[PDB]
Amino acid sequence: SCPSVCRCDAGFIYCNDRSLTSIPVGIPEDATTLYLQNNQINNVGIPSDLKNLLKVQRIYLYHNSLDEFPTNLPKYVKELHLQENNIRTITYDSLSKIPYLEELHLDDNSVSAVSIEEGAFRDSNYLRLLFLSRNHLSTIPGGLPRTIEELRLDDNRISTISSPSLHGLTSLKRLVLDGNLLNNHGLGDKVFFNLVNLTELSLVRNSLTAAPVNLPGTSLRKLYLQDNHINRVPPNAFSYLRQLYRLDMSNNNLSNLPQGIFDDLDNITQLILRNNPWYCGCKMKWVRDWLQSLPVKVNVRGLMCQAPEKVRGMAIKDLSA
Amino acid sequence: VFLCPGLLKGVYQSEHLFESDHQSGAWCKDPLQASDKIYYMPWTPYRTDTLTEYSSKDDFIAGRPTTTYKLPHRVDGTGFVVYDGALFFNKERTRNIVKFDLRTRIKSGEAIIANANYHDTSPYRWGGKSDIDLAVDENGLWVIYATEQNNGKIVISQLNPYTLRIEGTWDTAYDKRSASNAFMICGILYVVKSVYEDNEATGNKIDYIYNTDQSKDSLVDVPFPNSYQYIAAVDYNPRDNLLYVWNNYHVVKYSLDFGPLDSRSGP
Ligand SMILES: *[C@@H]1O[C@H](CO)[C@@H](O)[C@H](O)[C@H]1NC(C)=O
Ligand SMILES: [Ca+2]
Repeated sequence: SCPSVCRCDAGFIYCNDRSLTSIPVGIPEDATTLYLQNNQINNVGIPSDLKNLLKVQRIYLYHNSLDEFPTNLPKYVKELHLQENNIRTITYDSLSKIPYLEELHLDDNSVSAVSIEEGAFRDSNYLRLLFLSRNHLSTIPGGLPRTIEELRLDDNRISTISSPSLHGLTSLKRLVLDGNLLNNHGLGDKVFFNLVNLTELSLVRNSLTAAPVNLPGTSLRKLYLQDNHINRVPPNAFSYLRQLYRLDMSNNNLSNLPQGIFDDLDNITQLILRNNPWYCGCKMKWVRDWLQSLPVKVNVRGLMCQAPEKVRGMAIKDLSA
Repeated sequence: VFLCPGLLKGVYQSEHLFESDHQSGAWCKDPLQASDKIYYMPWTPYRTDTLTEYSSKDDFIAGRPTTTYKLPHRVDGTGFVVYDGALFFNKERTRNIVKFDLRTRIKSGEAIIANANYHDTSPYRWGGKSDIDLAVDENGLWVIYATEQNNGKIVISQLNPYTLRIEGTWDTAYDKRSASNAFMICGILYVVKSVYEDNEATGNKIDYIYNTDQSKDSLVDVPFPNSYQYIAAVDYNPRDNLLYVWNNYHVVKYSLDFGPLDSRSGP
């Protein structure tokens, strides 16, 4: 049943850190979870004997030596953990062998938008989450399948998002675009508008100079905007966004704040406006009245100027002729 | 350091705090801080990256938080502890323990737990990436994990809370996936067995104990409470001699009664 090298217990087959290339033939029929992490497993290592008699639903294959997307996997597998590898391409035939997949973890690889096959995720209308963090990516794939709820494209090299890339992904709950080359013109017109059941959008550490517009208000609870060169907030940026509970605006050079930008925000409870001083006084007279808001309780880690401190009295610090 | 209260014999639920919006997670205090602060990190698969801190139980119930600690990496499971102002936790998809200095917001260290199984490989009965459990007692810092040399069988380790280094490793002959949760008191492993959500009355008690000092281990039957049928995390405190249990959403404290501390030898 179980090999000399690999040892199993009640379905869970632990063939990890053993340091070998091929998957051992000694794979039991009543399989639950296939552990194959921290090994030397290459692309030829995976044999044909990994379907037809495999009851597996979760296969872990991180810290391995395989190139390309894995081939010959049990049809009813839901979790495909493929991390810290040199997977370049994701073809139709390779993905097609596992139709009932729920979670595809491609964190730390080399999958580019050019490297991913056109219409690979076509017959993949069962995927709940796809992680493509730190890959050779340049654009949001676009050929991405429906029923996706978690798409993490963080710490990549993605520069541009097109309108039909996220158009149709709607069912999506959380979009994580962190540490990327997304500029304001790099961020497509009315790009997120379409994503109705989106609870979380993360744009942390990018290249956008002004807080996005045409953002979903329909169901968006969180919006993470930090480590960007945001100076000007467009009036219609935080408009029709009622359902927003958390907004993060820290580590952003907001020199100004327009009169009644947060008006359309009602559910708002947590705000993070810290790490940007010298900004107070003129035009921000409304903040003094606003931050002192009606019930319920108030929570905001706001901003306050450095050179001035209290508008009361007269400055007269200018003494030159 | 801290004085040993004796051998644990009776576990009784004495305090009932609030109910979480998460079925799993961990909540604990710092036994080296004279302040009555509370640290709460609810489990959210692949999304656990923030530790919440509370000043009092009143604030902890009403959901009034003191501050939030965003962590430079994702956390795996409900293992975490808070010792001398620095939290220790299992960094996600690794066998590393990360010392993180709170109220300085800096990674002071990172300890590679040699040959440890991680990421739902050797977890508790409920899984949830609870492969490595940090532990604070009278003898200090601990790591309750498991190696595939043992193959599922729990492996405990003394861990320097200041230099983050393994100060000993003891192999136990009891499965981890069988364990619902485990903890340390006077360097003694108390391993909790409880029913979950076929789901027959397997048992609701600590059935095994391993003694670090002397390396001896025996079978027990210490009646452990599982009223909510899903034990998420159990963390002992040597300062107030209490268990800081999380159970199927229920955030609760479990009181202890201690008997005479005894150890027999014959190698
Ligand atoms: C949001 O949209 C998805 C689309 O598949 C739907 O299944 C879901 O019920 C909707 N509502 C919520 C609260 O997720
Ligand atoms: Ca514990």
